[PDB]
Parts: sequence; structure tokens; C-alpha cells
Amino acid sequence: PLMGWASTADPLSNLVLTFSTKEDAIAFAEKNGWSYDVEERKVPKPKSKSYGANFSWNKRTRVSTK
Amino acid sequence: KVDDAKVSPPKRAEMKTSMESLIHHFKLYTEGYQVPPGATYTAIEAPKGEFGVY
Amino acid sequence: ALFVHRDTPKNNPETPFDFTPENYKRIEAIVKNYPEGHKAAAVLPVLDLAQRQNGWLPISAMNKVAEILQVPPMRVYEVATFYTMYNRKPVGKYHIQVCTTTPCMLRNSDSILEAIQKKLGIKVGETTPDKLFTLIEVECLGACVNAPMVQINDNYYEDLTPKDIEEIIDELKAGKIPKPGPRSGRFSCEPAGGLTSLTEPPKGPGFGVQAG
Amino acid sequence: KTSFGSLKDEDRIFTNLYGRHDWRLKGAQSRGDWYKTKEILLKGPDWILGEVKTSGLRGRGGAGFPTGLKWSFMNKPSDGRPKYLVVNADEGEPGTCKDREIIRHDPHKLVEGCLVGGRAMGARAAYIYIRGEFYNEASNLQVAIREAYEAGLIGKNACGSGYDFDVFVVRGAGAYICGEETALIESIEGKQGKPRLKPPFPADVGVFGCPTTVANVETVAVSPTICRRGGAWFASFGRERNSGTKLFNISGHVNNPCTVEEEMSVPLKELIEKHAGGVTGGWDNLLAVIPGGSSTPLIPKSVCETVLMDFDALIQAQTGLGTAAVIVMDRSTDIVKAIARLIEFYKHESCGQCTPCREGVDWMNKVMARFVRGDARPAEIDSLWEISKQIEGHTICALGDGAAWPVQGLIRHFRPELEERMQRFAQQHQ
Amino acid sequence: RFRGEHALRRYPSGEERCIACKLCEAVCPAQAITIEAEPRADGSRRTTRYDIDMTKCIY
Amino acid sequence: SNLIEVFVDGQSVMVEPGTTVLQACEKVGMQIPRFCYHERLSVAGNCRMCLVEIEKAPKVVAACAMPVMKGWNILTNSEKTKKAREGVMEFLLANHPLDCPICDQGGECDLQDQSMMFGSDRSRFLEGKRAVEDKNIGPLVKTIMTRCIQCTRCIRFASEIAGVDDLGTTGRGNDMQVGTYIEKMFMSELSGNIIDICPVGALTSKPYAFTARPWETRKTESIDVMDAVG
Amino acid sequence: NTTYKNLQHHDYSTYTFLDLNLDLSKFRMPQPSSGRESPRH
Ligand SMILES: Cc1cc2nc3c(=O)[nH]c(=O)nc-3n(C[C@H](O)[C@H](O)[C@H](O)COP(=O)(O)O)c2cc1C
Ligand code: SF4
Ligand code: SF4
Ligand code: SF4
Ligand code: SF4
Ligand code: FES
Ligand code: FES
Repeated sequence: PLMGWASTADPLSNLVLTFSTKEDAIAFAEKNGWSYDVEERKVPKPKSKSYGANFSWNKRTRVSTK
Repeated sequence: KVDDAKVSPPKRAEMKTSMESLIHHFKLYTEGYQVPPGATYTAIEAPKGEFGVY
Repeated sequence: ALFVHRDTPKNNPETPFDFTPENYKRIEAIVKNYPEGHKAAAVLPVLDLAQRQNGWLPISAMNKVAEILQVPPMRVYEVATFYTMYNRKPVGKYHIQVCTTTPCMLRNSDSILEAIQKKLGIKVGETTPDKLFTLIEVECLGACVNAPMVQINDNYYEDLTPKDIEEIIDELKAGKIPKPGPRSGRFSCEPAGGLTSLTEPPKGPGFGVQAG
Repeated sequence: KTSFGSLKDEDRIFTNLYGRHDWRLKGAQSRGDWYKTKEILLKGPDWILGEVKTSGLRGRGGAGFPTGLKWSFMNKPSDGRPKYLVVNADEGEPGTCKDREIIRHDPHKLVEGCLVGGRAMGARAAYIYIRGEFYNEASNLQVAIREAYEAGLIGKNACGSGYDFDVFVVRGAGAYICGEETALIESIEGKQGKPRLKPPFPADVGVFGCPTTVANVETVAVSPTICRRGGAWFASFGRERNSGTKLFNISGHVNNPCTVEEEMSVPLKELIEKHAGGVTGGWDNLLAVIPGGSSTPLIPKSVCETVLMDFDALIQAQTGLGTAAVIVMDRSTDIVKAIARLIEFYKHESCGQCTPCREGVDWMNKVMARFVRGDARPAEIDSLWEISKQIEGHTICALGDGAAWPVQGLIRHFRPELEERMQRFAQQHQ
Repeated sequence: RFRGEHALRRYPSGEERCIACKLCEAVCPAQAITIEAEPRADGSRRTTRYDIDMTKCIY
Repeated sequence: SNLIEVFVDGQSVMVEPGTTVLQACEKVGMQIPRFCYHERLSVAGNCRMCLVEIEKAPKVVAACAMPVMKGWNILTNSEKTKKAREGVMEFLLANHPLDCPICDQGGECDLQDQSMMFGSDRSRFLEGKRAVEDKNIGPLVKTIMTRCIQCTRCIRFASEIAGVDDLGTTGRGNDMQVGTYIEKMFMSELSGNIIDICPVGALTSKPYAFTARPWETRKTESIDVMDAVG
Repeated sequence: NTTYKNLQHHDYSTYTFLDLNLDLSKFRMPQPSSGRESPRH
């Protein structure tokens, strides 16, 4: 109310822990007790791209400017 | 200082008047210079004695 | 330079633009050369026809082309800005292009530029407050063995000198368009001195053929 | 062997280069075109390909790559898509005068050669890109193709054979970059003329998605003469690999500059002094020689007095031998300003696909303007040598390379004159 | 080179010298800098609140 | 059968046919420094930072779209690889003005990260630095076209996936403006997606413009609202 | 012989290229398609 800051009563709002596998996370959370919500790891998708099908003959893939 | 604007933030004419030194200045003060991993140690002869830092 | 449109009427559609139905038949020949699937490949000849029909192209010419050729208009803007023929800005009826880069300037283009400058009065890269004498200097045209050379619209002028510069300019000021051929000898690509190239009338189909 | 050959008459590839006897289908008939041709065209296209590879035809248009191997890879069996023959007709690298005269006087031997190339590999038609600056000779070509079509000569079932073939000509919108290979492809497409990536080839995917091939006017024009003559006749002039004929075309600081057809190997000094007058003010007046085109480093006097005109000799001269700008320059003239004008040409003509050609040509233009004013330090001039090494091999098209190489030649040869200009401005401000 | 007052400058007959580029807040070893920034409508980029904790400044 | 072997720095790995070198390097983990490739956009070999050396090749292959033939061996950390990366980084940093404070991608630039981890530190070409004036794109985007490195990512994405077909290249050489020539107000759907896909600070958010910076804000989980696609 | 055998180039007007292009329309191959009339219909 005097300075305009983020006055918070949260000691545990500024922690982040770096793990290697999900098993280490589960073992750590059950070791130190409090509840956990584990999201699933969502990798990228290896997608096929090709310059010839980019610039083919009778397909609809035609950039028309480059 | 050293001949590396990736570690030492370079002087003012090249810092201003130059693009690369401005970029290295900026990201050097924001991110901090990258450090290769490892566990090292040294010790000097401080006037109290073996000043060690690990 | 100045690739913002800066609308300023004489532009800003609707500006009235039209062709000839005879020119529509030309356009039918133009998209009759090209195969099916690539109807948009005739952007370059149709916009060449647009520069042939109007000495500089306005925005509504490009709008009419975007209507006709089933094209997005931005590609028409790209091709209009991209190349060198399509002077989107108004010039004279005749347009003067002084070709001078590597052989032409090395063979004394200075006197040519002097004669053009103190004969016409207006400066390089600029216009004149009348028609048919708007000037830019330009890159190579191909006819490099000749003098630093002059181009007007669909015509060349080769192997000149500042007095012939002034004479051809005076003939254009009178409106009498000069000869398309060069001046001062070598009407063709001739060795203008000894002419040590082929002289005999050739054999033709006479010489020895193999496995007829 | 000979003394690496010299031109004797009846071994010229084509007469009526300049203004002479005839220009008609009757003219090409009197000169030896459309003669004994259909029996050769129906003999078998692989015989024509073997004739071409027997000739040892070095690739024209500055490439130097083997045309016979290119067309042999273009002998692929057919697909569900046509095959196109494209003919480049641009006189870039100023100093050129390559084929403006050829398209003005002999179009019909190009018609011959493009029919031979189209039937030679299963192609179907030929697109011929002309420089749009050439409207008079363009309409001359149009009247020639009109007479060729109307004479019942080619078209669908050309000469009444079992093979159809047509030629369409595309005028230029005006660009030296359209003189390139794949920027020509996207100039035909309706896009702006800019190239594509090389390992997907235009020989793989070219005109809209067809395996096409692109050739110079000179290869197409020399092609049917070899097909009508005997084998290895083109491989009988001068050396073995770089053999045959070539247009030696000299503009610039010579008395009466002109163009000649000669054989492949010729002494340079005698070539100059016997064909286009001589050198202005004598042989000891001059300073240097630029062969190979505007994409090529310069050659100094003390080297060019003895270097014979050959591809391998100019590879040993570390210069890129293209075609038709094989000219000299005098001693008292600002070659710094002339090369700066060449860099101005490069800056006014390049597309912007690749970043480094744009950036390097702008840097070289500003720094060479500073060198005309002679302001910088020699560490900067060696840095310009460094970056002229650095630009090369980092582009799509070779225009950045042909911008790098004259800077390399000027730095390798005329270093003390640059030191003189820098000393002039140092003493001027001093 | 003595380091005291923590005062600001401005341009010769000009505007406020700062940019709100947050480098000082990025490097301040006590996080004693707090810069809440907004642009004004004139286009020149500005702030709202520039804050230095003189308690927390290690100088 | 369906497996092509490449030797990334000696190590063999199996690569499907038709895929680029870059997908193989990401398969073994190598991030090739890239500017004009995108993993969801069409590929065009423009940025030239994707160079790498394969042995017994005098030219340097642009590995943004290089297909994979039979049995390769690739030097990712060759000397001329580093020379080419330093060179391309040296070319890009001339005509990009001194705007990194007043830019809006301070922590989120790309030139800065790859210039640190790949480039030089002492610039040359001491004068020059062209200045190109922007357009008025729309209320949604703040636009400074002077920082546009002409990477041609907005144009490809626009004309293919947006299909609005209005970002055009005008000119040649140093003078190549990106955008609509006639200053049309760029109002279409998905017109706000472009402010982040532009890898440099040429385009930015209009309300966010001069407010904050990514090193202050923390990052938090959420799911899309008002739309049932999520 | 030193006699010039052009000057058929002299009488060329503006529209003559597409004049000739209209003159040479017929006896032409059927312009092979790529699926539709255009990649976007
Ligand atoms: C920068 C550049 C400039 C070119 N200029 C020309 C030119 O002026 N004339 C030409 O016929 N081909 C030109 N080309 C194309 C090549 O020379 C091409 O190989 C040629 O058309 C056919 O070569 P070939 O003899 O192997 O068939 C140019 C290519 C590039 C990359
Ligand atoms: S080197 Fe330059 S002119 Fe050639 S394709 Fe690349 S950007 Fe275009
Ligand atoms: S935010 Fe800090 S470092 Fe940046 S201009 Fe303002 S006072 Fe200077
Ligand atoms: S986009 Fe340009 S101005 Fe912005 S942070 Fe990157 S280099 Fe600096
Ligand atoms: S506006 Fe951005 S995305 Fe578009 S070409 Fe320029 S730098 Fe690339
Ligand atoms: S440079 Fe003037 S004609 Fe080629
Ligand atoms: S990714 Fe930019 S060139 Fe390959």
C-alpha cells in the first residue's frame, strides 16, 4: 500500500526443481510428502517435408510468390 | 581486459557505435555469461591463510 | 526508391482503365500459349501489354489485371515493382535510357552525358516539364562493342559522338524520328578496319555430311 | 598435332554473322539448314547424343559443364508429364555482344538445334527466353518462326514425321538475374525471377514440375552442325578437352572493337593485334586484361603476353573463363573506378533470396567507394580481401561469386596502385 | 568516480533520459530496482513508476 | 529397407527417406542454428545459417532442406562450419540498427542468442546501415519495418496457411520491403498470430508494446477459453 | 558482298509482337493440363 509491490505471504512460491525422469519426480514427491499432479510429457511430432512436393506439378501446393 | 566481448563487457565507443558489442553487452548483463559445467576448486594465500573456494 | 504507394488521385481506384476488344483477342492469344493449370503464368506478358497500352501503369491497370487473370493482386504489385521495364511512375512519350557501365564508360561515356546534360537541360534520374525527353542512366543492354549507347522506346542508337548526340536530339525536337541503325560505319557487327573475318561466299549445304 | 590449331575457312561453324548474303528460310536453305536433316532426326536420338559426346562440346554460357553428360541424364524414360527445352538468350556480363547478332541473323540454325534437342531426349516443346531489350530482333525472330511454321516445316508432326514439336518465345521483363538458371524458371512461372535450391534440380523439377533442360544459344546453334558433319570434328580443333570453336569478342580499349569466331586455342596477343586493329597506343600502352566476363578476375600485362586462350590455361590463371567479354584496359585510366562501376552494376542487379550476396555487395560498394576516395587503412583493404574470400560458396546463384572474384583479381594484382590512392588522400588530408 | 546520490540526468533541452529497458533492474544485486512501465500516447516510450530502494542499494 | 544410416560426427543413426538433415540432427539432439526454417511451415533456403560440412564436398550444404541420400557422414563442428556461421552472422548484423533496448524481444531475440553462441564479437563495416520506413499494418500489430531482416517467414505462412496473399516483396538488393504496397489495413482472421512468428522485433503487439520484458514474467499453465478447440 | 540483308527490322511498330502471337495461334498442341485449371480453383 505504500510502494506498489507484490506483497505476498508465500514462502514456497519461488521454488523450481530440476529432474531427469518422471520416476525421480514421483519418488521425490512421495519422499517429501505433499501432493503432486504430474502432467504427461508431450514431445514434438516428426513431420515429413519435401521441396519437390512443395513445388510439384498438379497438386494444390503452390506458393505463387517465391 | 581480455580480448573477448563475450565475457568482458567492452568499452563505450564499440558498445555504442557498434551492433555486436551492443548485443553482447545486453545479453551479457541480462542472461549472464555462459559457464561450462563442472566442479572446481582453488585456493590463494590470503593474509589470513589458505583462502579456499569450491 | 519510394515504394510506398502514396495514393494521390490519377490513382486510388476508381481510376478509369480499359483495353481494346482487339487487345482482348491479343490476351486470348497470350493465354493460349500457356498450358492448363498455370493460367497465372501470363502475368508478365499481360502486364507487358499494359505497359504497351499505357506509357506508365497506374494502380487500376493492376486492378484490372487482378480481375482478369484470377490472380491475387499482391503478386501483380510484386512483379510491377520487381523488374526494370515497368516504370510505374510517369515518364515522357519517348524515354531516354543511357546505357553505360563497364565497356561503355571505359569508352568515354563522359562526353555523352555532358552532351545530354547541357543539350536537354534537365538532370539525370529526373524528368522534364514536357514530354518525350525523360531520362535515366541504365545498365547493360548487350551491344557492348559500340559506343556508350542510347535507347528510346523499342529503338537503339549506337556508335555516337556528342555532335551526333546534339543532331539526333534536334531531330527528335523537330519530331523527325531518326534511323534505327547506328552511325559512322559498321552497320553490322563489323571489324571496322581490316575486316579479317569471313569474306568468301559460303559453301552452304555443299560440304561433306556423314551417315546420310 | 598442330600448334594448338588456328582458324582456316570452311571450318567456321556458321557464316552470315554480320549483314551478309541472306536471311530467310530460303537463306538458311542456301546456307545449309534444312538439308539432309529428317533422315538424321529419324535415325535415332542416341546416335545424336553419341555425336554430341564425341564432339567434346564444352558447356557454353560461362558454366563449362559437359552438355553431353547433362543431356544424357536428360535421356530418362518418360513420365506422366512433358519435358521442355529452354533457351537462354541474355547478354549479361557487360562487354559481351554474345548472341544479339546471332539472333539477328541466324535464327534458323537455332530452330534446327532445338528440334534436334527436343527429339533428342523425349522433349515436347521449347521455350526461348529473349532479353526484352531486343524488341526489333525479337520481332525478326517472330517473323522467322512465322515463316518456319507456315512453310510446313515444323509444328505438330514436324516435317510430317512421327514427332510433334513447337517453339514459344518469352520476352524479358528486364533482369540480369533472369539470365540465371532457376531464376529464369520462376520468371517464366509468373513469380518474380528468383532461383530455387539445387539438389532438387531443374533437370529434376523445372518448369512448373517437369524435368526440363536449359541451354545457351551457342550450344543449340552448334548442335545440328555436328549432327550433320562427322564425329569428333569439333574434337579436332586445338586441344582435346577444351576444343572446337568460340566467340572471341573484344570491346573496350582497342582500335575498332568487334567480335570474331575462332578455334578454341589461340595466342592472346596475336588474337588482339591481328583481328580488332591493335591496342590503342600500342601493346606497351595497355595495363591489363579481363577475360572470362564480368564474373572473372583480371589478368595483368606480364602474364597475358604469353598466356594462350584456353580453359585449362585460365584455370591455371585462377580466373573464371566465361564467354565473350574478353577485353583489355589501358594504363592511365581509373581501373578502380571501372571495377567500382562493376560493383554498382552488381548492387543494382541482384535478388535478395540469400542474405550474404546482398550484404557483401553493399559492403564492397561502400568500401570501394572509400577506396576511390582512398580513405581507409591497409588492414581494411586486406579485410576486404578476406571477405571477398568469405562470400564465395555461400549463395544460391553464382552472382555473389562473380561479384567476389574481380575484387580478388584487383587485390592480387594492383595492390601498390591502391596504396598510391590511399597515400594521395593521406597526404591530401595531411 | 565516487558513487553516491543515485540521481538522474536528462537530455540537452530534451526529454527524460531513461527508456525503461530494465537493464538496471536486471542487474541490481538486491532487486532494489522496480520499474513499472507504460508508454505514453505520444510514441516516446516511458514508465509509470521508477523505484529505488535506498535501503537495499549495495552501491 | 526404410532405414538410412547417417554418421553425425561418426555416430550412426537411422533416418527415414525424404526427411532433411535437420530432422536427423534433432533426432540425435543437435540444434542447427536456423532463422528461416520453421518446423510447421514450408521450407525455403534463405537464412544460410543452417550450413554444415559433409566431407569430400567443396561447397557447403544448406541443411535446412537437404535430403538424405545413402550412407552419410556429417561434420557438425568442422572449422569451416564455424567460419560460415561467423560469416553469415557477420553479414546479418550490419543493416539491423542499434535498437535492442527499445525493441520488444530483449530476452526473446534470435540474432542475440545465435550471435553469442556462434558469432564474432568485433564488428566491421563501420558505416552504412540503411533505414527503411514502415507501413500502417493495422491496430493489432505495432510495426517497425526497419528491423525486418527479410527472413520471409511471415510471407510464406501468410500466403499458405493464412491465404490472405498480401505480404509482398517490393524491390531488390538492400531495398526489399515486406508487406502490402498500397498500405491496406491488414484486417483478417488469425492476424494476431504473426507478432510472434516474426523472429525479430520487426512486428510486435500493439497493447503490450512498451510495458514489460520476458525476464520478469513467470510462466504458467492454462487452457484456451471461449473456443471448444483448446 | 558487303550488302546489308536486314532492314526488314525497320518497320516495326509497338504491338507487333502480340500481333504475330495472334497470327500464329493455330496448329498448336492441346496445352496439357495439371489437374484443374489452376492450383486454386
Ligand atoms: C549469374 C549467372 C549469369 C548467367 N548469365 C548467363 C548469360 O548471360 N547467358 C547464358 O546463356 N546463360 C547465362 N547463365 C546460365 C548458365 O550459363 C547456363 O549454364 C547456360 O544457360 C547453359 O549452360 P550449358 O552450356 O551447360 O547448357 C547464367 C547463370 C548465372 C548463375
Ligand atoms: S546470390 Fe543473391 S542474386 Fe543470387 S539467388 Fe542468392 S540472393 Fe539472389
Ligand atoms: S531501464 Fe534502467 S538501464 Fe534502461 S534506460 Fe532506464 S535507467 Fe537506464
Ligand atoms: S530483433 Fe533486432 S533490435 Fe530486437 S533484440 Fe533482436 S537484434 Fe535487437
Ligand atoms: S516482417 Fe519479420 S517474419 Fe516477415 S520477413 Fe521481416 S523479419 Fe521475417
Ligand atoms: S554495357 Fe553498355 S551495352 Fe553492355
Ligand atoms: S534454414 Fe535458413 S537457409 Fe536453411
